[PDB]
Amino acid sequence: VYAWNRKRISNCVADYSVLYNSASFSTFKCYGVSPTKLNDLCFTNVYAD
Amino acid sequence: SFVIRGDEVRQIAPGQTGKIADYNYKLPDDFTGCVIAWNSNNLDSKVGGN
Repeated sequence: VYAWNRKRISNCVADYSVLYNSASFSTFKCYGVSPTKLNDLCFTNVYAD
Repeated sequence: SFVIRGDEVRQIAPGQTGKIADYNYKLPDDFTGCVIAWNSNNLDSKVGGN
């Protein structure tokens, strides 16, 4: 956590429903977007840290 | 009334998300009522799984 991993994601089909069904995640909290919308909304870039 | 896994207690609310809320038991966005739950491990679990 001093030196976290990072990746720019581009040019792909992002089906979040795998992660949305995998509710074994202790939290999955979103800001400025309701998580339901992520399969209907789309983006120029995504970054994963 | 029903039983769920404790992780799904999160899902029983107006406007909530995931497989219980979407596919097993759905509350309306303008629900008028109370939600109550309690741990039932000692009642509902079994040494070979229930």
